[PDB]
Amino acid sequence: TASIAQARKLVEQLKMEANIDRIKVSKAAADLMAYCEAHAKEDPLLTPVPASENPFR
Amino acid sequence: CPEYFNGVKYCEPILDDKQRKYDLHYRIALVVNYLGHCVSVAALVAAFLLFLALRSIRCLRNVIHWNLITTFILRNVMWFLLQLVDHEVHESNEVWCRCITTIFNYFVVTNFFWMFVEGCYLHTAIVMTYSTERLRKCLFLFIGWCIPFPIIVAWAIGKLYYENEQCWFGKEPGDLVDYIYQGPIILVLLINFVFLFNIVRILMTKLRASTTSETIQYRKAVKATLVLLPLLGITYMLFFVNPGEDDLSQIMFIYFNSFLQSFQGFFVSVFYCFFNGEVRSAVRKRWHRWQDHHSL
Amino acid sequence: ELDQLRQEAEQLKNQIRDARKACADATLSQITNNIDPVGRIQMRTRRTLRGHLAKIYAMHWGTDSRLLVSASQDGKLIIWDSYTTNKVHAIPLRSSWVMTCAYAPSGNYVACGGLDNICSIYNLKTREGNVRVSRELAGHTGYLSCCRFLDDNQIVTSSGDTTCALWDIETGQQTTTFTGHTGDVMSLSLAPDTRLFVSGACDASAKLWDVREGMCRQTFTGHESDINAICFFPNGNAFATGSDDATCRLFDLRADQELMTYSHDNIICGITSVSFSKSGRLLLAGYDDFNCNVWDALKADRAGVLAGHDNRVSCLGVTDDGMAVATGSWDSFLKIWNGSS
Amino acid sequence: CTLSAEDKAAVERSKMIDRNLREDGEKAAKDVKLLLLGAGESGKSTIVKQMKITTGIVETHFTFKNLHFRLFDVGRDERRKWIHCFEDVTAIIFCVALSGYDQVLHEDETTNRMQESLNLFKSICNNKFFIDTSIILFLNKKDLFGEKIKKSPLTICFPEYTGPNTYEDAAAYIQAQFESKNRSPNKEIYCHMTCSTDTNNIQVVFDAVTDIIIANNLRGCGLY
Amino acid sequence: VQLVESGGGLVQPGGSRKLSCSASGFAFSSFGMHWVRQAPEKGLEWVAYISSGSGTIYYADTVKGRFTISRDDPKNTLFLQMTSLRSEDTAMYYCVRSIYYYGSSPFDFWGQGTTLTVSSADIVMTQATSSVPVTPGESVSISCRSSKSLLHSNGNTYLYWFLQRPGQSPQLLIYRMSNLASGVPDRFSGSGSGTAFTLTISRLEAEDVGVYYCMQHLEYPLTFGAGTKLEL
Amino acid sequence: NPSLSIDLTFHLLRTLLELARTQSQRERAEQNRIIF
Repeated sequence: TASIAQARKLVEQLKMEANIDRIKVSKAAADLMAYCEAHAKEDPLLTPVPASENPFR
Repeated sequence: CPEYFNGVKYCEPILDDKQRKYDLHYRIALVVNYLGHCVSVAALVAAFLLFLALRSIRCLRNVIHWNLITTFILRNVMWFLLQLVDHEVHESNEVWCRCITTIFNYFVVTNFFWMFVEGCYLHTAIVMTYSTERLRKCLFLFIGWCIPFPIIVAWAIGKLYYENEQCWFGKEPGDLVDYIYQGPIILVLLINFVFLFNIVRILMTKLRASTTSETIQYRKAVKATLVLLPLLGITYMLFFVNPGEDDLSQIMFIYFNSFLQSFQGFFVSVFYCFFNGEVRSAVRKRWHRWQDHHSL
Repeated sequence: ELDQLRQEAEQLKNQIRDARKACADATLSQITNNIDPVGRIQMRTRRTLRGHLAKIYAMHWGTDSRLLVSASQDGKLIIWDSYTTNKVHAIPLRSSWVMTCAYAPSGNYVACGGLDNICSIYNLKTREGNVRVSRELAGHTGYLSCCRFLDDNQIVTSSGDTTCALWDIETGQQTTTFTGHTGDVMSLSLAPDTRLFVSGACDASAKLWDVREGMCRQTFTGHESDINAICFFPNGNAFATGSDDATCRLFDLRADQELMTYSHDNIICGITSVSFSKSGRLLLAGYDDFNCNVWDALKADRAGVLAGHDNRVSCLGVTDDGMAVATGSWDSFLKIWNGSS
Repeated sequence: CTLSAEDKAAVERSKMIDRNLREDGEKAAKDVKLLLLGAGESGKSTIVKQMKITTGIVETHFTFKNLHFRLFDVGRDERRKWIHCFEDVTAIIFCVALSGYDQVLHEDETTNRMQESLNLFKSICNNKFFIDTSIILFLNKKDLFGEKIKKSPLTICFPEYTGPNTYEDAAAYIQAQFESKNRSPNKEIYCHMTCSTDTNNIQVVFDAVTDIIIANNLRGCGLY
Repeated sequence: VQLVESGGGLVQPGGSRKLSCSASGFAFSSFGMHWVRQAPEKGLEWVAYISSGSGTIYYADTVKGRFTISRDDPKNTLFLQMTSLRSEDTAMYYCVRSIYYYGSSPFDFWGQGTTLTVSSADIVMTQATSSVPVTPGESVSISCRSSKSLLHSNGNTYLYWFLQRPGQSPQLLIYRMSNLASGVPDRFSGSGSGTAFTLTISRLEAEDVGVYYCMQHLEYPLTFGAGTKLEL
Repeated sequence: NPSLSIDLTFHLLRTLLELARTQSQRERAEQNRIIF
């Protein structure tokens, strides 16, 4: 009775995963673009730091 | 007749030119000796650069190899400096001639001691370990560099007092002060040979059941011996002492030892720097890294 | 009754594939043409940490961007000071095999686990002044692959028996369990708000688990090989997974499908560690060909290369302010890359 | 030298930790690692019971006259992704049972314990990490194989084999089939046949690990 | 954590005395060790320091050449051989443990003390106010001043604030002017510029009566504050 | 009679310097002969 129970559990899991609200790709891509453009000036890896401000140098 | 007239001893002139031997063979030995040293330096400088540019390999093996290459380089430079001496400086003793002879002898003793260091490291690896790697490195560096200083200084002091003539390398009948540094080295090489002999046992005992093909076992033992010989300094032991009286033997002596001595650094440099897999791997990796940096 | 169950499951997976094909109005690579390229990223090694005699397996940065933990095969858990290369702590370990290590956000506790199946949590601030064992967590039947601190009280752990577990360090028992995988779960990456977490396993599928509720919400299957490392995006909407097929993929949570696939024709080597930058424009991937690559996350083109290690890169970490990137590899060196102008 | 007093004391503490790590590495360096990778029905429990006299990795410390062996037992891993940890071992102790050719697997598929052992040994030999490492093979349960071989001919286990049902002949054939699998000249399979009650196993292991260490030294020096 | 001093008494001038400090309940060998002397009517005065592992030894200028500090790590004991004892040596001697690493709290435990009774370049620490009469519930602000700036290039300012309660051991209050010591309630606070520092009490209670010391830890030899007593 | 392999270079140098000194002395004797 373990195989039928595991089958029922996987059916319930696919039921849970199917009934979700999915946002379109364009809107979330725009949101990621906005976040990466807004936070682009505070990134030391993306924009290099002068040696006086840089603590490692 | 005058006794000393225009620097010729005497009116019939007495000249040593009658009691003279074949001269052209020495000159051809000189040409082979210069060519051996020049090609040796041309390989050793490249090995010196390829054992400093590559930081991936830092084990004690490559450190002793790099120090041996360094000692070969410095004794070849001293050899080139020492060669430009004429009969005038050989007759009238000068400071710089004796100084360059002393330094050259120091680098010779240092080279044979670093060969001893190499043999000791190889024995400590193959047979058994007596101490930690840090004390190995300290003891090896100490034997290679600090130990030649008292022997060379004591030899220089004894030579200065007892026999202050002919730029400290003239052999007179009855000289015994030149055995101060030669004496240990002749022992040292023998010790190396004993070490080498032990290696010749350890390989063969391993090569018994390894491969059933007898011919491959003999060829592999020969191939291992012919590459352990130049590194341990057993080449000098190949034709150690030849009586001067014999002529043909003497010519063979001069040409054979002139060929072995001059190209020894060349063999060590080429085979150990290039034929070793690790150095080729490191070079190939750094070439891939350079190509990857250039392409992007 | 297995036949109608398998048919219903195939119908549900067809419905999910249809929904994912319907939601895919446009791709990400098309709309990033207007965006300017990042260009060359020249990074050089600032510090080099050499206190390990064996291969390093993992590392973790502190919240103050000052200290870092590193675990090694010889049985040492060394806590370094990255600026002046001073060893702040060195913890001798019971089991030599330690495959993961984590540093508390408060900075008091350090956990470590491995093949001994026990998660050992050590305390760094005591009246005696000597680090000692504080907690031992033993409730798994597989090897512990990763662990991360939600807080001082609770630690999320991932094991090799296809399970994840939320542990309470005070009581010493499993609060809730996460059993949805079929392969060995290799790595996890917490969200910044500690609400959800993602988990990649050896079934070539990542799951989105909820901490409080304890049930799987989303499943992402786009890899052809085992997933080795995972890194959650900072804003709380995407994540990225690295696999052995020389691909790392950026997945979206709200779109419920993959966004972008970072791959290269000359690279045929596995990915051991992934991490994002502070803004999330640079994707750092530790490949198996002895060097790391800096990918542009919006343009999908190889921006830079970090080539300083002799053996394969095992672990990679970025500070919270994003000042420098520490890389550990199997040649027993921690190298701190940083970029200047 | 432009440092405060606390920074200097921290550097001295770091030097103390460096010396302690150096001493711990010097103590650790003189130990030999052995991997006991085997099947469930292999009879490796008999092997550890002979070497000596818990879900985690079992660790066994047994010392000979001059060398200290440290054996590691793992136990239920389908694909064994943790194998990369055991790259630094000098030898793998791989044990297979001779009595297992009769008994089929629990699944009842057309596979034999010997065939599964051959597949596992082929996966070990073909593994990228284990190309340097050598294998020490122990053929356990000689008595049961010797008894069973009279009743049952060795035809079901090896169809290609066409030989008489002789204990020595068949044992040599099984040893040849196990030695056939490797295609690397670097590693050498050290085969030895064991039993339930034996005391020479420690000697066999000491001789084999000695041979492997000498061969590794010679290969490192470039001679072998 | 227990430190017990012994070897005190009443001596004649010129005599020798071997002092002992018995440590228990902690890792003695990982901690550097300090001798600090307090005169009966004067403030605390540093004597000596030995590092963990005995590699590094520091003495005071006046104390140099007459006192020998040593430590026995397997027996967990600190020794101080004293020779040529003058009249100024009559003091309460304290044994102190201290560990130095990033984030640590040095000078976090003070011994019980033993009684001995005999029959320029240095940074000067100045507390111009010797005493302040206080009432419970108010907010106090005591100041300290150094002759040298205590801001170092790494950003730390090596200033420690101590409390010596009457008839009890000294107690650490503020370490490095930005960190609260373990076990100290959060009503205390420190705030200062490069040369002028201020310890601020909010809602002073009964147990806050005692002497406050400031201390520079910028460079050796250590020099202490003159001490500020709180009157009721 | 002792001609060691390690002392080859000094033996060659002494032989060549002796030959050079014999040639120089013979040319100097021919100059003395033309003087006579």
